[PDB]
Amino acid sequence: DQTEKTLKDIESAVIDMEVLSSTSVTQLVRDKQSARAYMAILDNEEEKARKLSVRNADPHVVSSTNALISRISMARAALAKAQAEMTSRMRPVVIMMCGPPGIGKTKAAEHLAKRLANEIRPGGKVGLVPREAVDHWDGYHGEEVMLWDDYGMTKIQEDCNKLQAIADSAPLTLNCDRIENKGMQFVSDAIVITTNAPGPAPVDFVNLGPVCRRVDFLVYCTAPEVEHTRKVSPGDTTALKDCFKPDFSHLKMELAPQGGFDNQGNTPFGKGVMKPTTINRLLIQAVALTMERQDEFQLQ
Amino acid sequence: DQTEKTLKDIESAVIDMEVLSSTSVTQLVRDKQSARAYMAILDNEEEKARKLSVRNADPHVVSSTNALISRISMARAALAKAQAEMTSRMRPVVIMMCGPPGIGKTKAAEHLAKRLANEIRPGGKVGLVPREAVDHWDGYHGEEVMLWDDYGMTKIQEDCNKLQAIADSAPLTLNCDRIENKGMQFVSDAIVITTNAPGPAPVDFVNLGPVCRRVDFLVYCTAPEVEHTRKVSPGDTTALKDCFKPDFSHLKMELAPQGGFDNQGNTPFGKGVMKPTTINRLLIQAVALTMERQDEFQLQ
Amino acid sequence: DQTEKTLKDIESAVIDMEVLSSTSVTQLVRDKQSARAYMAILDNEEEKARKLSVRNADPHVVSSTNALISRISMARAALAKAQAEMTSRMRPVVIMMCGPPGIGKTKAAEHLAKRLANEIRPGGKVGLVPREAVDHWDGYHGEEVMLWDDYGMTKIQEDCNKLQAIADSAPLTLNCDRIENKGMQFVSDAIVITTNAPGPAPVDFVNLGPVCRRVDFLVYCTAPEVEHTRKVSPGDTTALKDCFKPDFSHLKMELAPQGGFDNQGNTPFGKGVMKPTTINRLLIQAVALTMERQDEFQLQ
Amino acid sequence: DQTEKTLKDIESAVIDMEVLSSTSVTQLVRDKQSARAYMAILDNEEEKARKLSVRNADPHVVSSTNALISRISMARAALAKAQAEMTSRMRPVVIMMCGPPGIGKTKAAEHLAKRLANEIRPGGKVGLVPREAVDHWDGYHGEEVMLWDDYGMTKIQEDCNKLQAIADSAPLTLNCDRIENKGMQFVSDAIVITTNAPGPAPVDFVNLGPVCRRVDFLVYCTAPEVEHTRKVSPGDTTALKDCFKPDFSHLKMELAPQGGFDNQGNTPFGKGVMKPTTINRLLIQAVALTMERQDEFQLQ
Amino acid sequence: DQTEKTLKDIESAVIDMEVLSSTSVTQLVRDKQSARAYMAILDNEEEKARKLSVRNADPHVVSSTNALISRISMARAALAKAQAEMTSRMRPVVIMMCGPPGIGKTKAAEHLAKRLANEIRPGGKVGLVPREAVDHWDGYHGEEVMLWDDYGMTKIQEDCNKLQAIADSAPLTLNCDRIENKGMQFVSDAIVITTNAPGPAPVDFVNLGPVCRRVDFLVYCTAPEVEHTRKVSPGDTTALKDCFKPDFSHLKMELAPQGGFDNQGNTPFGKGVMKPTTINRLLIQAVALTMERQDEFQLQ
Amino acid sequence: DQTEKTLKDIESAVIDMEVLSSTSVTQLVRDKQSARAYMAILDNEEEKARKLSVRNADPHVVSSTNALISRISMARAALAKAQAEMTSRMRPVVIMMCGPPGIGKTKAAEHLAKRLANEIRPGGKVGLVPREAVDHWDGYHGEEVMLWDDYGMTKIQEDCNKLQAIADSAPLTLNCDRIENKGMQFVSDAIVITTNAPGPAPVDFVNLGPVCRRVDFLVYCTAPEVEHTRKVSPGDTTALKDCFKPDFSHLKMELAPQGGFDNQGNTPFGKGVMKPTTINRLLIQAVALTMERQDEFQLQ
Ligand SMILES: Nc1ncnc2c1ncn2[C@@H]1O[C@H](COP(=O)(O)OP(=O)(O)OP(O)(O)=S)[C@@H](O)[C@H]1O
Ligand SMILES: Nc1ncnc2c1ncn2[C@@H]1O[C@H](COP(=O)(O)OP(=O)(O)OP(O)(O)=S)[C@@H](O)[C@H]1O
Ligand SMILES: Nc1ncnc2c1ncn2[C@@H]1O[C@H](COP(=O)(O)OP(=O)(O)OP(O)(O)=S)[C@@H](O)[C@H]1O
Ligand SMILES: Nc1ncnc2c1ncn2[C@@H]1O[C@H](COP(=O)(O)OP(=O)(O)OP(O)(O)=S)[C@@H](O)[C@H]1O
Ligand SMILES: Nc1ncnc2c1ncn2[C@@H]1O[C@H](COP(=O)(O)OP(=O)(O)OP(O)(O)=S)[C@@H](O)[C@H]1O
Ligand SMILES: Nc1ncnc2c1ncn2[C@@H]1O[C@H](COP(=O)(O)OP(=O)(O)OP(O)(O)=S)[C@@H](O)[C@H]1O
Ligand SMILES: [Mg+2]
Ligand SMILES: [Mg+2]
Ligand SMILES: [Mg+2]
Ligand SMILES: [Mg+2]
Ligand SMILES: [Mg+2]
Ligand SMILES: [Mg+2]
Repeated sequence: DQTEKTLKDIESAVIDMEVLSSTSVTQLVRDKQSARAYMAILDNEEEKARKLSVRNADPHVVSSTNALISRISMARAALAKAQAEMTSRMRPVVIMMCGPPGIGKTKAAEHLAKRLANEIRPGGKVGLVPREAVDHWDGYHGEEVMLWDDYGMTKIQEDCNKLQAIADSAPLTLNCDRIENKGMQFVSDAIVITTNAPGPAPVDFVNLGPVCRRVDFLVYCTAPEVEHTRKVSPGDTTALKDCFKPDFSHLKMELAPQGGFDNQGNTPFGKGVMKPTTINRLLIQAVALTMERQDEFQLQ
Repeated sequence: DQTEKTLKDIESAVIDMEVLSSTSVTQLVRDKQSARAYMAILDNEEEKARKLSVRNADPHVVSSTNALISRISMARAALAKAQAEMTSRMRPVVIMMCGPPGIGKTKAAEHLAKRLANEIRPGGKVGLVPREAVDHWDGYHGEEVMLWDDYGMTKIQEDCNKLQAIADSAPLTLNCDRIENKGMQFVSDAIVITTNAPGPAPVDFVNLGPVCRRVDFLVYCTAPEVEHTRKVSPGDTTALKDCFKPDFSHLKMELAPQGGFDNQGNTPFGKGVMKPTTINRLLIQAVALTMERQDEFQLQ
Repeated sequence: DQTEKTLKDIESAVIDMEVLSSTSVTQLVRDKQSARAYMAILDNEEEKARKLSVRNADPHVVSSTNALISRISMARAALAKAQAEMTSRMRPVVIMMCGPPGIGKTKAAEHLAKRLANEIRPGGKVGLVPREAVDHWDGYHGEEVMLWDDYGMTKIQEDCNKLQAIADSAPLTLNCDRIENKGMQFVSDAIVITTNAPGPAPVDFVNLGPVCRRVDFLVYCTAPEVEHTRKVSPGDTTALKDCFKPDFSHLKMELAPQGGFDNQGNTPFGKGVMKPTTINRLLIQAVALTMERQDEFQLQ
Repeated sequence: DQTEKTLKDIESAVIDMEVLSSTSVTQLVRDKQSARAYMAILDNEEEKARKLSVRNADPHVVSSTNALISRISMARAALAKAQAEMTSRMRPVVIMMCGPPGIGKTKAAEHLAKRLANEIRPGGKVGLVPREAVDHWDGYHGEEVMLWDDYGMTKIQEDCNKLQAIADSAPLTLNCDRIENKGMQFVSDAIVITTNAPGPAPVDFVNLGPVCRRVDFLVYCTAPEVEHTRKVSPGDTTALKDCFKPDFSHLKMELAPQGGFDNQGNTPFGKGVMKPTTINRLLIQAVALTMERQDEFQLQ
Repeated sequence: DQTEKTLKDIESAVIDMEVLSSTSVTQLVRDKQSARAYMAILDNEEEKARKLSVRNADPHVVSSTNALISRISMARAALAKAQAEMTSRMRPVVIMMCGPPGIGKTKAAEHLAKRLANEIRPGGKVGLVPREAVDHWDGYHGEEVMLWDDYGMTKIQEDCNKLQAIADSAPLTLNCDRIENKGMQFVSDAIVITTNAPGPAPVDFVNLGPVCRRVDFLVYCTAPEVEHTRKVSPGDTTALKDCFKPDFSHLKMELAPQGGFDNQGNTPFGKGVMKPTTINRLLIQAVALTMERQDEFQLQ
Repeated sequence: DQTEKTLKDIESAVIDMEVLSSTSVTQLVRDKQSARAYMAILDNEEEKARKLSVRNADPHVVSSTNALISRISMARAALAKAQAEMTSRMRPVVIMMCGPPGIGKTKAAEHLAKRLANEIRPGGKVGLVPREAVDHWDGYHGEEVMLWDDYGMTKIQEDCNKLQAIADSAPLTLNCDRIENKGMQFVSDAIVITTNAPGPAPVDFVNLGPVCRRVDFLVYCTAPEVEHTRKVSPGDTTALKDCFKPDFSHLKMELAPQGGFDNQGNTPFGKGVMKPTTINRLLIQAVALTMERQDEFQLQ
């Protein structure tokens, strides 16, 4: 087997990456894309050494693989420790879609999320925001984008509290149950949310302003053809199946002023104007805002 | 020796599974039948290796078997990881039977669940939905079909919340008390439910629309001969014992318009009509809908 | 010597048992008596193996016994898995005794439960139902008969919920507080209940019909001599102790039509008549019904 | 060395005792004295074996000693299981002292409890019932006698329910919070209650008769001398000291009819007569009743 | 053989630290800056030893490094023991910023915390206070400044209890979950807090006075231009963002009397007056107070 | 071999200690000072053994050190068993201080605690009692004096329960998390408590008298000059500092009647008179009382 040459190559890779990491850890952690790439490369080298050890029974290969796993673990631990000491995080981009039941919010949100995660980085991931009745985050791995379906189904005050905690630039600790997950932090870039409620928070809620100002895009949706069909021919499934289109052109979307809390233009401070929009335009605006915030956080 | 022959066979099988996983993973997880076959093959190879190891004590044999077990576990973990990060799931098929007490709903539900599980896949398995007194999902193993009896017995609103959560195409994390089951999800293909309440949810409930649209087949059951005999010959066990047939002829079934909530054909949006049905026709329709949805999920 | 032949016999027993299990696991689990007998034989084998291992001291016997107990545990685990995969259980036989205070319902119920447990299976056990202030089932082990000493004392509607849950053929999950007890279900064959209330449920309760149909035998008890003795000469302990009898002749028993809720013969659907009865006749009838149900559940 | 010979001796005793447990499980679990002595000897043997193990240095003797320890552990577990499988328990002897404040019934109750505990078994323990504030029983240790001070106090419905639960011959399970405390029985033999209430339960309580029948000795206590001293010489400490006596002769006690609930001799069924008594007659009668019940249960 | 020479130098440094520690543990404990520098040097040396051990593979270097780290751990444990027995600590300096939402409290607080952490020590760190949903302090590493964002968002009274416990000179033990972190204490020097509430505690609170006196600098903030722009042009993101400045000139700050609880000058024991302040005046005053307290504690 | 001679001398000293303890178990277990001195001597022997092991590690020397540490462990286990088997242990002296907020109670309490610990024994330690947020005692080391601050801040009921449990003369077992700590006894001579609430318990507490009787010294504090200044100059911090003297002469201390619950002299048994006191006078009286209590416990 060509074990010696691959071992030498991975040795060179790990040593050069070790020195590179040791150089400027502070700027590296403030550079999100570079750090993510470095972690991915470390994982690739680790799994490659693991499989190389697995397929060979030579004790020398096993010892070398153990040494390389030791080195890679040390580097990953040092970088993770530097990242935990940070005192700020980027402010995530939050999109919240409100509309009647059965019109297509969930599948549109899935499309938006995948497009965004691809745009931020090739190989980006989508994660799940645990909902009420689950109080820990042990399924979380720090993905680029997060999905939150049925926000406000029941217990909307707790939904507001979670949203205020995570939609911010101040660091945050997350409750976990497993021993090795204690002391985890929320470091995702974007959040997409679907709800049936009339807004982010109730109009009599104490923290109305704090939660409303944290939503970057607040979209209100309808679908006239779906609703008309369901109204005139109840129980007919083929017609309704015909009312939906593969480019989401059945959804009619309006956008509210940044910081609003209903579909009439009211914000906690003044009155603005609603404006029509589509799903491509929303994707373009969201991508632009994400890149802008990323650049300004790098320059911070 | 036959032992080394079986060892070579299982080595070839694990090599085939490894190369299949390495080639493509997203297309494999998007193909539910192929992924399940993959899992079955890996489980059978693991069990055969374990029993063969137990039947002997040769150091070389145990070493080879432990290495093979490690490789099998690695492949299984990789597939599990790929499935955990899916952004969508197939929408389950949900049947809810309402009717007066004592007439035979639970038996019909078990018949339907067995046949459905076998038709979806040879060796289907049916599982249990925890009821309102149990708040954790330990004891769920990703079953093809799930059975849920006494829906709305005391706490119909928590049952409504649970049903809305699980019946969807949005991935979901379940609450479990063991550490090793932490952050697991719901991946079932159908749910069969029996009820004594007038419908899926109260007419004054807030999430009436969201809950009703998620019910695929709403069946209303009666049994006139049984009710007559237990009315005119109370306390007589034998006359009542004689009113049940081994093919469910005693049950008389009506089907409501998809999205309704009562006997008279009312829906949240319109006013449709009822339709007489039988248990076998209902089964054929459920199989047809399950196949349609599975093909669409594989394509999308 | 004795150890060699004993371990050879144990090996033969375990191998033939493994063959039988592999052959007809499903038949066994559907055949209650055979499954119970095989489980008891496995318990005997494990106990004998551990005793023999402890008695002697040398590597050969200890290693052989360890392997044997491991294989026995694997067989028991596979059988338990198959038993947990079932879609149905046998409907338990339920007896409820209602009468005025201080006449001897508890002693009679213990007599009945002991006789029933002995008849269902030589060496059967009797367990306890967590009454009302304990919400967990961590003492439950899967006994033949269950004893419910007070029912409806302080919260009768919660008692009705629990009785509806456990008196069924649908598989059930039990709430437990220990880690190793998570995902436990109810498999007992008979339930004897003593009460101080008018009937199984309040007359205006909402689930009267569901809970009253599930009581096989509803007995109303009295003791005219005891009541006369304590009404004419209050405070006399000697006369009271004189009143009772070792053969339970002091109790007079009436039987209501099945599905009734009071002692006037009323049922939720009709109106029957009351019958006289005794403890021995009750025991004979209950054994007959239990064997009938066991045979019919097995023959499927 | 000598460690051989001694081992033989001690181990023989172990197995010897095992024999008298194997053939007499019913008797040992029936009578508390024999089982208590058996446990005492078993733990003495375990301590002796630990001492020998720490003293000894031969691998063979420590192997034998740990084998003996395992044998002791399994025997103790068997005894515990047989005890936990009981379908009945001995009925407690319950004394209730009804009297106004500032007469000295708490010290009298402690004296009675101590003498009873010594009589029932030498060097017995005395425990405290949870004080209507903790709903769990974590401190409980199965004491011979239980003392309940200030029964009632505006929370007498819950106290009535608790007394009905514990004063019985049916097995009971207690609510706890610790993992190892789950599923705990009740095993005490006598209860002494002191209260200011006018009886065991309110005259309108639903469970009046059931609660009244379980009280063995209901004694109404009065101290005319102390109340006279308070009337004549308020704030006089020397007179306060003078009124009390070391022999409790200052307490005037009326014994109520068996099963009564009032100081006028009223009973839920008839009318009786109050009698005069004292501390020593009460203690003698309690001891006699306890011995009667204990032997009756032992032979059954 | 430079590795041996550097290892000998490290050993000499370890011996120097060992002899230094024995000088006076009590005074070194009293001197916080010296203790922090000593621990920093110790951990840096140990990390260097471990890294150079990882670089090499010969037994000699690893053995020498194990001995050196054993000495290092001995010293670290001795100093930890000395530091754990103290009966007093120093009072942290507490800054609390109160103002309307969205004006820049969190970013100003981050600025202040960074500057103050560097001012206290060259290279000091900032850490995160656990919030109401997280229950354990496993992310705490004894950092020199602490951040607390969103104080009193949901449960203000629990926040008051926590702040009263941590702002004090009495030693405090912190709840945690990992075993090795059982029994660690709070040792930070400064705390920076932001809130939307109108003061440290609600006026009707039982512990108003105890909590108010523990806050050293209470600042009330307002940004009139930001409020004007967001009121006149609701939804104009660029116009609003043009109002924020890199020198925090947009935010106007008034300092309240030591011990006050609102912005009208009121104190629990009287009424004072408000004064104007800025970022740099706050920073200089906080540094002066911190240095004063550190010196006074040193002398004590 | 000087190492062998030193090890033999240490072993002979250990054996002498064992024989002295065995022949004088009662005195060692009773006299607190004797037990502390014995523990310190054993700790010194352990330190010498560890130093000897560092000096040499020959296999014979290793075995000798193993035997020495085994002897020391035997001594520790014997002492622990004797103390656990002890019927009772000396009860501590409680000094509770109450007063307005921010007058200097914590610093005075620390001063008094240090002085007491030094008086009772040279090099006497001081410990911190866990507060409400912590429920485990893993940081307890059997200190001479315990210090408790902010008693009754949030959990006055649970604080009262802990005060009743802790001052009792019966043996008490402490909760702990780590496996070794499990089985931890409480042994300490004095408890100094600083409070903001009036009196040890509220006037309506059912166990008011029982918890008051556990308090030996009850001090009420007032600092009239500090209060007047902070009333007249709310914001002047230097003026506030001017009022505190390094001899604690700014405090005014009153002492309440034995058993009292408030500062007006009222007692459960009547009423009394307050007295002036000072910190040194209180210290001398407390030392006298603790010495008398220890003497009477030892003499028996
Ligand atoms: N783009 C689409 N292509 C095909 N079918 C669609 C599409 N969008 C919606 N549907 C159909 O409409 C159903 C509604 O799906 P969802 O997107 O979950 O609706 P919804 O708006 O989330 O409803 P709520 O508010 O959660 S009750 C789907 O299950 C499909 O049957
Ligand atoms: N197909 C059948 N064959 C034989 N007996 C039957 C059949 N269906 C019902 N029964 C009998 O009728 C009883 C009715 O029980 P279930 O089937 O559980 O009725 P149900 O509709 O679930 O009533 P509820 O709503 O749960 S009270 C059964 O327990 C059997 O004794
Ligand atoms: N078979 C019997 N032999 C001897 N004494 C008996 C017998 N049956 C009842 N007794 C006596 O009568 C009492 C009645 O006790 P229980 O059996 O508990 O009566 P009960 O019907 O359960 O009353 P409730 O409803 O539980 S308050 C017993 O405690 C005995 O003293
Ligand atoms: N025989 C006695 N010997 C010595 N002191 C006694 C005696 N009887 C009463 N006393 C005193 O009387 C006091 C009254 O206290 P308790 O005995 O608790 O009164 P009590 O009857 O319990 O009041 P209640 O009903 O619980 S409020 C005791 O604390 C003793 O000091
Ligand atoms: N100094 C600044 N430099 C640049 N942008 C700023 C600055 N201050 C505020 N902003 C912007 O305004 C937003 C206000 O954020 P925060 O500082 O978190 O406000 P806030 O005072 O904490 O509001 P609350 O109380 O948390 S609702 C920031 O997220 C930035 O987008
Ligand atoms: N002897 C002293 N010398 C110097 N400053 C003192 C002295 N006593 C008190 N002070 C100051 O006054 C403050 C009062 O704090 P504490 O000693 O904690 O008072 P306190 O009695 O504990 O108040 P509470 O009840 O905890 S709110 C201290 O933090 C010091 O700043
Ligand atoms: Mg949706
Ligand atoms: Mg049913
Ligand atoms: Mg009873
Ligand atoms: Mg009393
Ligand atoms: Mg903020
Ligand atoms: Mg204080």
